[PDB]
Amino acid sequence: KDAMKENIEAAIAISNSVRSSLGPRGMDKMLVDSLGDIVITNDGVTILKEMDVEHPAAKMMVEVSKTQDSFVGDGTTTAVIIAGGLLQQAQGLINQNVHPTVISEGYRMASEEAKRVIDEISTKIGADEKALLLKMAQTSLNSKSASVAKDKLAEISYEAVKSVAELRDGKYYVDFDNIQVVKKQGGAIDDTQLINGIIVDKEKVHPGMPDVVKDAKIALLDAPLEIKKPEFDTNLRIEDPSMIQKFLAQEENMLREMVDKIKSVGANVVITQKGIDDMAQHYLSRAGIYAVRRVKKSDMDKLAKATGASIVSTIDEISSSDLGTAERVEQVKVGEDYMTFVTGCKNPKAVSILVRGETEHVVDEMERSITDSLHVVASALEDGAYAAGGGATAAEIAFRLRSYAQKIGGRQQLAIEKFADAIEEIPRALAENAGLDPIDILLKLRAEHAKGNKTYGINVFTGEIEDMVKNGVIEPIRVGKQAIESATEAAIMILRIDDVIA
Amino acid sequence: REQGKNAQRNNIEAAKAIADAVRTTLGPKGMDKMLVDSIGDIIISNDGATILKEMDVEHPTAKMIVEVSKAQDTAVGDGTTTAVVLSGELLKQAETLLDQGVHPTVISNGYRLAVNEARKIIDEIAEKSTDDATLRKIALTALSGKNTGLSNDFLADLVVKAVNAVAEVRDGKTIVDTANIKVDKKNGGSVNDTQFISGIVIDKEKVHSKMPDVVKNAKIALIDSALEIKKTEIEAKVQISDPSKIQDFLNQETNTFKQMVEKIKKSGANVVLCQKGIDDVAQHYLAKEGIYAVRRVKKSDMEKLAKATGAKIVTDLDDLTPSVLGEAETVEERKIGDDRMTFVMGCKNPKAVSILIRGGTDHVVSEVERALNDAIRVVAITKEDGKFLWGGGAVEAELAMRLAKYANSVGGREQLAIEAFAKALEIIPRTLAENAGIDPINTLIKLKADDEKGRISVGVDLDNNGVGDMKAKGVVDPLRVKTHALESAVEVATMILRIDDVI
Amino acid sequence: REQGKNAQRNNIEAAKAIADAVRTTLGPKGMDKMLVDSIGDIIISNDGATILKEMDVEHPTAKMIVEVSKAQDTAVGDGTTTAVVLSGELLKQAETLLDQGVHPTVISNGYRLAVNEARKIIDEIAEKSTDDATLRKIALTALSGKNTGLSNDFLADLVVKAVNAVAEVRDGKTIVDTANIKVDKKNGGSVNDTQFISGIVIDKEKVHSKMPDVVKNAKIALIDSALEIKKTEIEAKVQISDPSKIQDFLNQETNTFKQMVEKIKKSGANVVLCQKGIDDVAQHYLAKEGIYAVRRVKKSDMEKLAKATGAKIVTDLDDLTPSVLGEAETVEERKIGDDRMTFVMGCKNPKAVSILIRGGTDHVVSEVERALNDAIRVVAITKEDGKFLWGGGAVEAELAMRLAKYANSVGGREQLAIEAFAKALEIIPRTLAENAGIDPINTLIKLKADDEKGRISVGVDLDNNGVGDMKAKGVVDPLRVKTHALESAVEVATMILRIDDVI
Ligand SMILES: Nc1ncnc2c1ncn2[C@@H]1O[C@H](COP(=O)(O)OP(=O)(O)O)[C@@H](O)[C@H]1O
Ligand SMILES: Nc1ncnc2c1ncn2[C@@H]1O[C@H](COP(=O)(O)OP(=O)(O)O)[C@@H](O)[C@H]1O
Ligand SMILES: Nc1ncnc2c1ncn2[C@@H]1O[C@H](COP(=O)(O)OP(=O)(O)O)[C@@H](O)[C@H]1O
Ligand SMILES: [Mg+2]
Ligand SMILES: [Mg+2]
Ligand SMILES: [Mg+2]
Repeated sequence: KDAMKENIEAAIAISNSVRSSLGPRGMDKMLVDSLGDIVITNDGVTILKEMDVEHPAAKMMVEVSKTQDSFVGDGTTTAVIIAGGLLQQAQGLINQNVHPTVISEGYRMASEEAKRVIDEISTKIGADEKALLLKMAQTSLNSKSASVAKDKLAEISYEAVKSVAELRDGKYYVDFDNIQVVKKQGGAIDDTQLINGIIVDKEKVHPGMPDVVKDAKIALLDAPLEIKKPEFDTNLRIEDPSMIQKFLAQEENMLREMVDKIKSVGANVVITQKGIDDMAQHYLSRAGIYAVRRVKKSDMDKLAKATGASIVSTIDEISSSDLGTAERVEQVKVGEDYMTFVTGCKNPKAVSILVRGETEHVVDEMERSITDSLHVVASALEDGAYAAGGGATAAEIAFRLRSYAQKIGGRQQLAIEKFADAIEEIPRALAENAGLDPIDILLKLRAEHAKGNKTYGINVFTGEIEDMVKNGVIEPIRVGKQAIESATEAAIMILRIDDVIA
Repeated sequence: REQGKNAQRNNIEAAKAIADAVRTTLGPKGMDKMLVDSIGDIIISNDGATILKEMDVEHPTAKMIVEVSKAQDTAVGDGTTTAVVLSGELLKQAETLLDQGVHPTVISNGYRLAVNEARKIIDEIAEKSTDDATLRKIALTALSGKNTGLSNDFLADLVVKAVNAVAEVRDGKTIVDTANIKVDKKNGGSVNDTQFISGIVIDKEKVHSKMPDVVKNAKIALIDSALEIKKTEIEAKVQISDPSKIQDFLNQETNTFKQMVEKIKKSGANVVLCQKGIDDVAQHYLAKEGIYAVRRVKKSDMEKLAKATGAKIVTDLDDLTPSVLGEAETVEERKIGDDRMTFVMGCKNPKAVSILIRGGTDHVVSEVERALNDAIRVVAITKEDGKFLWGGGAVEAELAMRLAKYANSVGGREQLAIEAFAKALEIIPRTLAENAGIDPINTLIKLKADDEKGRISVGVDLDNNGVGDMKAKGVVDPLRVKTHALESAVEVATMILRIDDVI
Repeated sequence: REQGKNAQRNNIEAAKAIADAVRTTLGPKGMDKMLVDSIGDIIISNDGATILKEMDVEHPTAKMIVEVSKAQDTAVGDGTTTAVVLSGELLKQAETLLDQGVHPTVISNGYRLAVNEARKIIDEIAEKSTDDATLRKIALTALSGKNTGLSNDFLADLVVKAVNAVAEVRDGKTIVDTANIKVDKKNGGSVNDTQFISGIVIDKEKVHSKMPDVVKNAKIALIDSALEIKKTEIEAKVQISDPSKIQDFLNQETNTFKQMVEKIKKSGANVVLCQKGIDDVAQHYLAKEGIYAVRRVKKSDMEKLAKATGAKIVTDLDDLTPSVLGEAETVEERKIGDDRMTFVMGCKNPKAVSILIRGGTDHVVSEVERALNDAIRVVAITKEDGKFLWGGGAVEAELAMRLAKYANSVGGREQLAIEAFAKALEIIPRTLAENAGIDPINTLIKLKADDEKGRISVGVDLDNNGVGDMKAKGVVDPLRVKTHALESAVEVATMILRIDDVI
């Protein structure tokens, strides 16, 4: 009774915290943690993963966010909005003594039917792959502050994924470990660019290394270049004053030989995850080797795939077969800093996006906003179909669920219809956020959809219920199915819990 | 946590405040602020970025406005006050459009339109010129509201000269790596005593008294390592079983330092600049050899020196061959003030110079340095861009006039938004005036008309006590600074405008 | 204590706040507020003055804005919300002119110019008419955002009728003393049961059961004194020395009351309305005489009754002659609700009527009364003035359009000031819209153009969901209310604007 009432409310609360960010008239959130760290964003997953939620139900609603984010990438604000709907609706049904088991089944059945509908009303991406995908990329950018440059960012998002996308069984596959995305402040948004290669935010380890190497043999280590001290308690015993220099020379030789090995195998560049001893640094430098250090592991992998290298952790056995390849490696100043660009990679299905923003917190959102597009054009590409956005498909699923409800009649039907009303949350939010009258738009929305206008959504700019695919607001089918999936799974969980104790 | 109206108006209120904190430092008749911490203490400056980096901002939103000064500074050098004041005004002007019902987003879209548009008008009305004559002008203006004395013309000239002495030309365009200009300072009272050294100055003394007071036609060896007794990475112990050996071991040490010095002499090097330490026995023999050595040289410097003299930074003295030694006609220690400093002049590479700043107090030298940097940065930019703008409210007044016209040629809501950006731009003229102590409103009224009649270059003439021809007075704003200021401001203003709930 | 900017912006902030507290009660789609004290308790109203008199305002400046509602109310009856909202907007709009540098005084002079000007345009564009047809219209509109039910047409009609029944004509002009209209209320559920009594109603019962339930062709005596045993001003004591006298003294008392009653009967009076008490023995004989008496009648009433029936209020029953008795065809007690009340109908003087308000709850009757009063006051004014204006943002939109034009024909600073007053006037349309839930900005945009094309009467049409022709809908604002609202607002806005230091 109460545990439930309390849970449902706590949950709905989180939903609302995110509702206002849905769509093109979406608003953003400012989040300041304990440490005073500020995150000003629109990305609902971030807003959620960020906020300080305590109520267990609230944590469960947030569990939704991350999961929707995980599988698809776009639609976490959507998933949350629906989970609140379903919960707020079940709240009504619960008052009429409808058993939470009935509500859970009904919700489950409606959900199933909802995904079917999306498949039905979906549309295979035809030969318009280019402009279709572009239209998708843009709609994504429309909610984010990146809208400012949605045209350029969308082209970049489209270009980047198209590049790393392998069309195998007449079907595409996109490995994101082929798209390196870096953010560097001190440039306008429009300045964001696509760099064929893998940019690493690291400069050469020593003043004397060259600023550019052409036709580079990239040696990738996952071990530091330093003298190896044995595993056993080892001690040097000097009884003759002469031995002192002999020992010191031997230690320098060991390092001078590590460099020799890497060099002997034809390595031109040495990118290591670990540290490079200062003396070893001298040697590489002297050998004319461009070497970076303490590089990010994630980056290490990307350089691997790109250059066809192998991450050697046993320098003594670094073979020529272990060398990556790139047309040229060069240190370039990206504004204030110096970055290392490995261009002309052996594997051309590897590319980088350099997000530019005048300010830290600005470029940070810019980076989040783009990742959202990538995930979209990618998810779309893979799926192969798309659905009309702007609440059209929601209004559609809402429409079809009211029918199915009449078929699978009973108390089940009450739950199925509420599920419909809940899905309608999207059009309401979208309208609300712009300024449109929810109840009026929703009524007109229902009309058109009743009359079989499966693509009539809310053009939040004109306030009219137009053709969403026409005006170009479209989204990958994958986004919609999960949101409804993650959303109903939260509602059902919270809905079975009749007591919460410690 | 604050939602909607509360959050927003509150946010605009925050930005506005931080923005006024620096407002009075704008322009010639600017004032200074005095920030005092807990230990270091008193810092007195006119620099926008400084007054803010040092300022203890608490409110998140205010911290964001501060971010633009740090960016403006590190990215473009001049304009930190402007970008802050402007962000404050765009957020403020928006608060009206907000109350009327206009949606934050469309406002954000108006600012886009507006700024993108202004980003063209200025580039349209920008005035090309790269002659020292105007480079000197950019300088004079960059040093205005700052406490530099009456020497500005002298300082302007040093800057133009330093920039020109390091400006290189590549595939047709001129590049000016400001890193080749080493600026330093030393308390000695003067400001006029600011020397322009055609070389690299190092705030360091020679390590040992008997070392040559000066070295002509110097072969310079830059050393990464410390000329000291090193120990093997694997723990070692020495077991003496014979009393005799106790001395032998003490000698190995000596003979070790002797050889280090020997390697150095063998290379031909007569000047040793060591990034790390130097042992007293090493010093004994470097001196005996007559080599001018300097220890614990700053890596930053080790690098400039490497570049200026053409030397290679070597760690292992075994790879200290004549091939990696740098060149300088003279390496001489000279007492600048209370301090002795090492002067490296006649470097193999001429595109490396210094500006040894003098001035007294201490508090005066630091700021004069800060002023000279703004000047160096903008003169450099201008050297590359070859374009500039009419200073003192001029550019703004024009942009405002044109933008208010472009506004009409735009939709309903967005127009309102762009008219707002037009007004925000007038904040600069108004400010320069206010500080000067003149009448904002009339100044603006008069400035509008003159610019309207086509007088692009009529700015706020503090001398004429009102408006005037900036062309004549030679007040010129570098292009790159205006644009980054405008773009930075719009991006950050938009960021804050969308925040409807702060938690 | 607060000086300058602090004080001012702070003051404008205060006024603005108190002003928004009532903002949502404006117009038809208005809302109500619920004020709760410590004992009496819950008060739910839509009335501007009420929500504020009862509101616990602390800030001085806010107390001043409250003063205008109380004035607007007692001086003109309708418009209390408007005058408050308007003062808030004039102070708010000024805050911009202030920041730009304009001096509070010149702003105060702009508002003078502007208001004086508007005070002419309206009187120029005012629409004359005194027919019941429009008097009824003034009524309907005065009852809008209030919780009166669906009966408004019925209520409007009662009001028009009451006003017309008491409106007198003197040297050519019509006068309507609202004091001749006695409004009362009684919980009984209905609102339609609101009776229009062509006479005076007194919430009082006859003092004694045996008194006539009704009195036809009544000779009414109004009495100032209490029909009770009076004591001599100089302390008295009665010394009984004989047991017999103890009774005699008890009889004097009785015979005293008998005579009081006798004096009353002798005058011809058959109805006695006593402002004070009546003794049980006096009651015995008044009843025995068959006189209808009522005690402790409210002085307010004693006065209306005197005026309605033509009776003279007498204190000394010795001066109770037939000459000072009032007349009424019928004086009858009738049970209205749970309460018994005394109905005095057929008064010698017809220009005296009542409106016995019914409605249920209690909270609903009080407000319906408050609504009926606004209606009574404005219908009355309009009856006298014979002029009116186009309601629902219309008048304002026009004034704003014309005033922005007049602004150009004025100086530099003052223009800015009058353009500010023009915008402040648009606050009403925007408000009506906002509350209705429609789009302020577009509504305004559309409303401007239609009024610009000469459509004076296009107001904010909540029904048409936007703009519309108020002429048709019959939404009319009485003249006197607009003007006092405007004048009150300007005087108080100016007062606050000059305060540069609050201590
Ligand atoms: N141009 C548009 N017109 C109307 N609706 C749009 C438009 N662009 C996006 N939308 C809708 O706004 C919602 C996306 O808003 P967003 O804040 O990005 O949410 P989410 O986190 O779920 O992707 C979707 O339902 C989408 O179809
Ligand atoms: N001599 C001058 N006469 C008029 N305006 C000047 C003069 N010198 C500088 N200004 C103006 O003052 C503004 C910049 O002031 P400044 O203190 O340098 O701040 P910022 O950090 O933004 O460069 C610019 O509009 C500039 O043209
Ligand atoms: N039916 C209506 N249609 C449009 N506007 C109306 C209507 N009725 C009243 N108004 C407007 O609402 C405003 C007054 O609202 P009200 O609640 O009566 O406050 P006030 O105390 O100022 O009279 C006036 O501009 C009036 O013309
Ligand atoms: Mg999205
Ligand atoms: Mg400057
Ligand atoms: Mg009214």
